[PDB]
Amino acid sequence: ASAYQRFEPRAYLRNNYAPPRGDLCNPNGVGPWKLRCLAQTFATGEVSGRTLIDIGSGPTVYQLLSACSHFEDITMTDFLEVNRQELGRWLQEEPGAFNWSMYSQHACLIEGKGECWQDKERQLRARVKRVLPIDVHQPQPLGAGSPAPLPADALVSAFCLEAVSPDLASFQRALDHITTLLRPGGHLLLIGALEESWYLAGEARLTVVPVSEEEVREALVRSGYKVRDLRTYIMPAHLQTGVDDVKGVFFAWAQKV
Amino acid sequence: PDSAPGQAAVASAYQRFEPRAYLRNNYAPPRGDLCNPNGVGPWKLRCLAQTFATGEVSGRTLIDIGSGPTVYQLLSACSHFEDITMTDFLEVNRQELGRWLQEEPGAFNWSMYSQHACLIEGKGECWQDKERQLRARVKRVLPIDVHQPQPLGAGSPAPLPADALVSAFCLEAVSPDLASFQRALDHITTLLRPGGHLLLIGALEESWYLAGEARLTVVPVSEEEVREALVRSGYKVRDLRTYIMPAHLQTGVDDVKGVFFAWAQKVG
Ligand SMILES: Nc1ncnc2c1ncn2[C@@H]1O[C@H](CSCC[C@H](N)C(=O)O)[C@@H](O)[C@H]1O
Ligand SMILES: Nc1ncnc2c1ncn2[C@@H]1O[C@H](CSCC[C@H](N)C(=O)O)[C@@H](O)[C@H]1O
Ligand SMILES: Cn1c(N)nc2ccccc21
Ligand SMILES: Cn1c(N)nc2ccccc21
Repeated sequence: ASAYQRFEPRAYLRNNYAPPRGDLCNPNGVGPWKLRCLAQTFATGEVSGRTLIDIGSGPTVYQLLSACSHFEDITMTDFLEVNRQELGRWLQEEPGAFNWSMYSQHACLIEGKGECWQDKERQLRARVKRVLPIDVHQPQPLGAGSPAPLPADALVSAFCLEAVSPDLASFQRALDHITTLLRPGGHLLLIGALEESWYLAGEARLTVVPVSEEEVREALVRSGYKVRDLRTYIMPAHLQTGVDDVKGVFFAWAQKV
Repeated sequence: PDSAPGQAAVASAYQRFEPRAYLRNNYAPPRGDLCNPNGVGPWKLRCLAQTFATGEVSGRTLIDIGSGPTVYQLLSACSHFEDITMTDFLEVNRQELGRWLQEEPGAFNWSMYSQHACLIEGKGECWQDKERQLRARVKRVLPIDVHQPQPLGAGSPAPLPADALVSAFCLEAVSPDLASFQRALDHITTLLRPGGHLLLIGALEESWYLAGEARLTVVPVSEEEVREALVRSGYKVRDLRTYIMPAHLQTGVDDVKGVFFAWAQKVG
């Protein structure tokens, strides 16, 4: 964890959400694939309710772009103060906020409701009620007296669990911890890196547990979920850039039984 | 009657036309707000998109008539024509297009329109690709006077005859009266091949608009007058739609009551 104290949000954003990984023009790219997974899942109309919590949001909002129109109360979270501040800058439209508009545009494009990207962002900013500290290693990841409405009707989390866990076991426990935040019959949308061991965020060099699709499937099962959907994106050569060693990205739609 | 005087007044008035003021008056918010699906921006784009989506309007060459400083009218068209000719009476408008073509920062920003076109075309295209294709496909930007029997002049560079014509807010805005309008329509029709298509957008019952210092006269026309002119010019009218300007889009930049869209096909 101490490694995360060197984590630079801007370097992370630049490494993963600016070209080439952040060019959304190519439909075969990872950015479009992720947004498409999220969009399609919400378009089924089976993931719904009043409140949602995003786990380990970091400095990113793309993971909620499709979500925000299904949940009137959204709580975003991260372990790091610097990440929560970077979120603030975007949520409050403060100077030097990250430009997510390519992702907003592409989400509007994929969803196919003819919505302008500005309305999309407006709705996201309006529904994100609070940004809270979190530690998925604690049995109560949000603390004891959290301002967050619990239990949530739905969880989202992207690139967090594998990226903060030393090994499979710690990964499984983290999953158990966040699962307690979710109402029975509720939904989890989980995005993660496949077979990754490290990545860079400026001066920070972080350790990642290398996990497979079957390992992810089994963990979800062991945590008491029914796996509704589990998809893999194999990382093409051109998006393997020296900022990490990720091999693929997985998307899992799980329902707490 | 005699047309020269009226046409001379038009030419004179346009010497004060200010492209930036025009762009801001008509293509920046609220008229340029593409978020409201009931707004005039989305309606125009939809009309053009849907028309091209029939697949009935294709060919190799397209001529946009009186482009002015705008490109929105070509956003859906550019997927269907490899060779596009843009045109305008005013050099300053052609320069404005020059800026956009060169992708200069000082150029007007059409990205809201590009994105929206991509949104309704429903092909998952990013707006940067839409724009890159339009820039690639614009082969020339030429002077034009619709009041001349040969609007492009004698021996123009443009591929003639064209397979398709586009024209937005030009004819009525440069014609002193309906007779002049009809002649202008007759003139541009000589540029279209038999069997080719005209997509025409225009103001209904407009008599004036502002472009900075310039205040310009417009012949007020109705939908029925437009239909009859198209028939009179040798077209079969395939589609003619009317958009009624809502009060909140009537901003004192003009006295437009509505916008027409016409899809017409030249007989032959
Ligand atoms: N012990 C812990 N508990 C919960 N989140 C943690 C954590 N240690 C680090 N994090 C956060 O986990 C994130 C991994 S990076 C991914 C962030 C974002 N959700 C994405 O999709 O890009 C970082 O924001 C990091 O600060
Ligand atoms: N005699 C003439 N022949 C052809 N175009 C003319 C003309 N006199 C003025 N114009 C052009 O007619 C245009 C009307 S404004 C409309 C411009 C653009 N097509 C749009 O949709 O906004 C101006 O650009 C003006 O310069
Ligand atoms: C590992 N990883 C993170 N943390 N963000 C990403 C975006 C695209 C591809 C891989 C990514
Ligand atoms: C008359 N007119 C022009 N010339 N451009 C317009 C855009 C929207 C609505 C009306 C318009």
